Amino acid sequence: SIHSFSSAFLFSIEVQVTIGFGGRMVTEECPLAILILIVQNIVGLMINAIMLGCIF
Amino acid sequence: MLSRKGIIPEEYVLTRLAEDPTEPRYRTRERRARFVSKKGNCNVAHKNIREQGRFLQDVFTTLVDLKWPHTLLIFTMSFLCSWLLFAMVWWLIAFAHGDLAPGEGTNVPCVTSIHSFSSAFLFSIEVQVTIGFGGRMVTEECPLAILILIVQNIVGLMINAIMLGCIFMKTAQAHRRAETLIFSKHAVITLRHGRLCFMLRVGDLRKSMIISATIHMQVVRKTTSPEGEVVPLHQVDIPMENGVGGNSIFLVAPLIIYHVIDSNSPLYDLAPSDLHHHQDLEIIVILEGVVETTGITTQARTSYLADEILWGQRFVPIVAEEDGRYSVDYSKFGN
Amino acid sequence: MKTAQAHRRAETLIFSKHAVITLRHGRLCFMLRVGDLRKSMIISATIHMQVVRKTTSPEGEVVPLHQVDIPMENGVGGNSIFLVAPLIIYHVIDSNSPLYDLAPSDLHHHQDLEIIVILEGVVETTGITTQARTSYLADEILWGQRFVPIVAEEDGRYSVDYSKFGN
Amino acid sequence: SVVRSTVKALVSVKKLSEFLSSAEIREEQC
Amino acid sequence: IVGVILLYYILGVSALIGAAVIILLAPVQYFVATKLSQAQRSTLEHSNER
Amino acid sequence: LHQRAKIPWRACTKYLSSAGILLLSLLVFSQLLKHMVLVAIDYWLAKWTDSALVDQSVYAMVFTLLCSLGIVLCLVTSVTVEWTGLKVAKRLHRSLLNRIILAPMRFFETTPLGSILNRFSSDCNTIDQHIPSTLECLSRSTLLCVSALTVISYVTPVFLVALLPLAVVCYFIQKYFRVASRDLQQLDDTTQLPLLSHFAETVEGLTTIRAFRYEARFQQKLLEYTDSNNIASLFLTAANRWLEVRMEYIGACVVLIAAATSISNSLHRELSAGLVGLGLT
Amino acid sequence: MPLAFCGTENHSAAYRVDQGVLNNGCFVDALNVVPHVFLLFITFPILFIGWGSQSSKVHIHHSTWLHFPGHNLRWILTFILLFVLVCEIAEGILSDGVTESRHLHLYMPAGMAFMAAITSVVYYHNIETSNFPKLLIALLIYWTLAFITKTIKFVKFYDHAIGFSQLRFCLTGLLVILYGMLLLVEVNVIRVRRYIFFKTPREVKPPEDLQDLGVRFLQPFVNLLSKGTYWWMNAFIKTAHKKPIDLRAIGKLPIAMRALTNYQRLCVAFDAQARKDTQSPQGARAIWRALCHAFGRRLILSSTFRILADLLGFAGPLCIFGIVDHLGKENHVFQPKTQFLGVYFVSSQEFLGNAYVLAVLLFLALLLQRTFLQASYYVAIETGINLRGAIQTKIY
Ligand SMILES: Nc1ncnc2c1ncn2[C@@H]1O[C@H](COP(=O)(O)OP(=O)(O)OP(=O)(O)O)[C@@H](O)[C@H]1O
Ligand SMILES: Nc1ncnc2c1ncn2[C@@H]1O[C@H](COP(=O)(O)OP(=O)(O)OP(=O)(O)O)[C@@H](O)[C@H]1O
Ligand SMILES: O=S(=O)(Nc1cc(CC2CCCCC2)n[nH]1)c1ccccc1Cn1ccnc1
Ligand SMILES: [K+]
Ligand SMILES: [K+]
Ligand SMILES: [K+]
Repeated sequence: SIHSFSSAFLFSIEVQVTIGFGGRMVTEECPLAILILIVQNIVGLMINAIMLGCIF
Repeated sequence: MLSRKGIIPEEYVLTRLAEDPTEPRYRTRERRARFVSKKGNCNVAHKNIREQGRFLQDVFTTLVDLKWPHTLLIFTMSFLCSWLLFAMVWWLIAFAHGDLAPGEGTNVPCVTSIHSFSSAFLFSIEVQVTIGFGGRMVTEECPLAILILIVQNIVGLMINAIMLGCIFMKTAQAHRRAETLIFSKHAVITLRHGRLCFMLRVGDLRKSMIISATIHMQVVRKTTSPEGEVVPLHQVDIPMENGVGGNSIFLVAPLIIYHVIDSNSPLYDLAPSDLHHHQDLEIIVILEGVVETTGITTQARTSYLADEILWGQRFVPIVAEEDGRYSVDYSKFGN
Repeated sequence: MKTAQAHRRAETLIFSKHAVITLRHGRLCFMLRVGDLRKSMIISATIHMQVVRKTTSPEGEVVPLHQVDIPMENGVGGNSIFLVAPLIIYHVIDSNSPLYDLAPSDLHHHQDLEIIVILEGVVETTGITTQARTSYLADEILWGQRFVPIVAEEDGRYSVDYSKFGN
Repeated sequence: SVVRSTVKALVSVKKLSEFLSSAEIREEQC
Repeated sequence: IVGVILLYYILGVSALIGAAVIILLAPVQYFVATKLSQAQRSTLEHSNER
Repeated sequence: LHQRAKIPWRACTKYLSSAGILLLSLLVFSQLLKHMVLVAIDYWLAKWTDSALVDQSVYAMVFTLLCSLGIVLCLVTSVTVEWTGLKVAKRLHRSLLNRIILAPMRFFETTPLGSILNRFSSDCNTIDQHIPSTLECLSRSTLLCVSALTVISYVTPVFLVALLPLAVVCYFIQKYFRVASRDLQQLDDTTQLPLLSHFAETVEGLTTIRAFRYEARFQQKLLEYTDSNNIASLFLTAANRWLEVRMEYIGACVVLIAAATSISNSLHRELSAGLVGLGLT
Repeated sequence: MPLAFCGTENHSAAYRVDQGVLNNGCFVDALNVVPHVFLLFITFPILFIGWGSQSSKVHIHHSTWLHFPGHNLRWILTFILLFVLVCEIAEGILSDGVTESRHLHLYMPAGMAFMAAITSVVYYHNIETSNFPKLLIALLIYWTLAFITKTIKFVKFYDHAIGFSQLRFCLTGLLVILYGMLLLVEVNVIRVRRYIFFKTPREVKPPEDLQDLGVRFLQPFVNLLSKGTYWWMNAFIKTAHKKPIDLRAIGKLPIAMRALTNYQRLCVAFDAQARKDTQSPQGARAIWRALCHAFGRRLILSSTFRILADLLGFAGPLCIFGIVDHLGKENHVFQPKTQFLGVYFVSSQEFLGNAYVLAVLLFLALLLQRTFLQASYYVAIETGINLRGAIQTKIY
């Protein structure tokens, strides 16, 4: 379900904020995409932890 | 190849009385040991440490003490290991169920859209990080998969809680802020009101005020009692000669810390002649106080050796009044 | 909140197995050695000494476990200490001190005497105050003994032989 | 070399035994 | 012994003869070493006198 | 910096002032020709085996001639080394005697006169007895190592890529080992000498020790000296074993890499198993 | 043609689960990787934490050590397991070569087991350094799970009737035996320590000589691998590179090498010999017998190490001859052909005809031979030095 930069941004939003619509799913034949997904999840979790600590 | 042996018939008999070591003898003036450095970091070495696993017992404390890169590496490794383990479990479950086999869809697969280890890993990632694409759904005829999902969710929540707690504890640290305190490079001793006193200047850089400021002064030296006791590093508390006697101070501008040398003071029998480098004398000042921002007590440690003491010197004024307020020239801290 | 706990870190403090009493500067004092294992420094160190014993007043009061504060004989009188290497904690036995009428003969096992030392201070890591509690019975007191030196200077720094803590 | 060392060691052991079997300080116990 | 036994299967009698050459030369080297030791003793006593 | 000094200048001056030119040239030529023949015999044997594994003919004479030439070259090298060492020792001793005779009495009085005697006796004995054999063994070892490295490189061109880091590691290990071992040997000597001195003084004054009842103290001192010597020897042997295991591991890695490269090239470059055996051995 | 863990042949026929899941060859292979991945996922955070702590640790500079019982047995078991896993890797590489597809299940579990064994031995070394026996529970669980998986694989092979003629079957049996031995060692260590169920553990203090700060010769009190490789001397060499070595650098000798201790042992041996045989003269043969009775426990060990090195010496020529003989065949396209269930098991003779296998065996044999030679040299030198000290004390 990738058609434009808007679709890519929506997929990125769903991935980072853990929304997961599922229309834009991740295939099993894109190891680079899998690694990018892992890195994005790690970065998002770290950012959330830092922001929560600062807020507290 | 080969070599020879150590066959010594008589060791040349006359080969003796050589002497003349010609040693460099440069270790006499190598260096002087310091109890603590000028920026804290007590230079004390521990030996014969008999640990019983208590170092690894405080896993959370060790994680907090770990630097930011080490903490990030541990976070990444733990998450990757958890993801890989759960993906392997899902792959094994799919293989046991037989849905991995590319056969007819006569039977309901244990987990939908499972085709390879990559698909299993993607499903595990979605489950643990709560992404939920939904293409790889969980069937109602796989109770073992349901239990594995429950266990994975519990483990992920616990790991997230532990990591968040460690991050918060690391963020609460303020040792770097404690390092912002400034102390005089060399201390001075001069008469005040007809009384000799040991002066020292301490200042702060950051505009943030430190609450509950408390400074402790001690002297580290080898003291031997008349009874024959031998103390390698004897520490004696030194009063601040405060108006009320308390160690509480209000530090905004760099203040001068002076201790009046009385008869009871151990410094009552000190001379500038014995103020050389290799002297059994070291002044330790410990400053304590909480930060108005973090509410965490901070400690500042500095050392003043005998060679670092400026006999018969006076600190220059540092605060200058302006039209509307006062100004501090921090370039005059050590003058 | 559970992660913020540091009682296990507080357990890392080391105290002498048996305390000693010996003369210092012509004055008898009760010495004791306390040390720490972990390199992490404990801030705001504060040690309190008390004696637990049954004390009966001339008025007829009966106190089963009477606790009397014991000064540390500090140079300034405060309980604040700077503990890096295992230090010797000594209390000068003066006339006002309750230990002013003690003899080594009455230092047996079944003696109404117990020394309690309470150490308080915050951890530089967690910022949480920690408490260390130890007891020294009369049989645990070594009359006429002296602790051996523990700190030895090296080429570039000082060294502490923790195997000599109780010698 | 090993054989020569063994022969020299045998000679050394014989000489050491002869030295040990020599006179000793008498009346040491008394 | 083990090397000679295995080399007998590996090559045969010629290898055995070649090894026996070194086997016989080893006592020759021992005798040469003894003569060298005697010469070294003579040189050592002369050098001690000097 | 003073300790780390190979000092080739002293060796060069010694060679120039005692050996000359003809002897050094003969020695170098003999060594180079002997090791060239050592390479050539292996190469010829490999070629003969490859040819026999079915122009060319039976090389029953070329191999024998090569072996005879190698034996003669080794004999010439040994004879030249020993003759050069003997002549060097003689000339150096004569020069030292002439210099000592023509020396001022003021310098005689200034000098302790013990170091001069030690250098005249022990150092001269070591030069006369140990320098030639040590030099011959070192030269043979280094030339054999160079020959083996050249053969390995010729068999497998890609060997040098892995060799260079291994060569750097070997250089570092050799430097560190020499730096440690010089001090270790000096300490071993300066610890074994006091033990002999103590034994001599105990033997001389046995009656005095018995009268003074200091036998326990003397035994304690002897035990301390023995322990010092033993621990020094143990540290020296530990350094030797560490160097040995490091070099053995380096050699094993070299063997593994060479074998892997030879196996890879066997199916592609078709070495015909000729150079393979030479490289392996 | 993607990457398939099992055999992709016959439109992925290896993924069938009919006739029982346990009867599938790839299924048990996948199961065997579970203990390895579990051990990796458990140890990696622990190893990272330990390394981070050591990066800023000051107590470890002079920290003592306490070797657990069966330290040498554990180390030799780990070495044998590593050798067996290397052999399994080689056999899998040889076997899957005939198949067009990769057949990752043949060798990937073996590599995972190799990595798991390395991580486990590093973990055991860390636990030996830092006396925390409670952490051995994870290692025990890993050993039990690996043993169970290997037993399942072995019984599956027995049901398939592989027989002793199959190198894969033999290596599986050897791996089962090694896992059982490791489990027994772990159980014995737990029983000795009494730290899991028993309220009062039987802790052991470090030896006094090791606790002494004036001792620097750490060879006697070191891990077996460190002692064999003289790894502890690296720091000494680094210090010697900058600071010249003096008497201060050379620490006091340990208790085991004391000249007084050697003299006392020699006197005890002499008294025992005199009590056993009432021989008034003290002959050379009597002295030799006393020396043998005093130093045999190390002389025999040194001789055994030298014998092992000498035996492993011929492995070089043997491997060279085998490699050249294998390469002497003009036709190399031919491959071993012995199929039982599509795995194409390789017999011993066919397996030994692999040049890479021969090279790996030669490399391992050379490593072991030279290590044993160095160890024998060190043991002989230490024994001779102790004998010299004892003789000097007796002469005095
Ligand atoms: N203006 C300043 N700003 C920041 N740090 C300062 C300043 N003046 C001194 N320091 C700090 O004081 C400590 C003493 O070293 P330094 O010689 O630089 O200072 P000083 O003796 O106070 O010099 P000055 O003559 O500038 O007062 C150092 O840690 C230094 O960073
Ligand atoms: N080197 C050390 N490392 C860790 N803890 C120690 C050490 N020395 C003593 N302790 C602790 O001191 C306490 C007293 O018991 P223990 O008899 O073991 O010590 P000790 O009297 O100080 O002995 P030592 O003779 O070693 O100084 C115990 O809690 C013990 O763990
Ligand atoms: O290579 S060896 O270990 N050599 C060696 C000598 C010492 C003396 C120490 C001990 C005595 C005091 C000085 C230091 N330590 N190590 C080696 C070991 C075993 C057999 C053969 C060799 C080779 N060999 C023999 C003679 N010369 C070289
Ligand atoms: K979601
Ligand atoms: K979700
Ligand atoms: K979904």
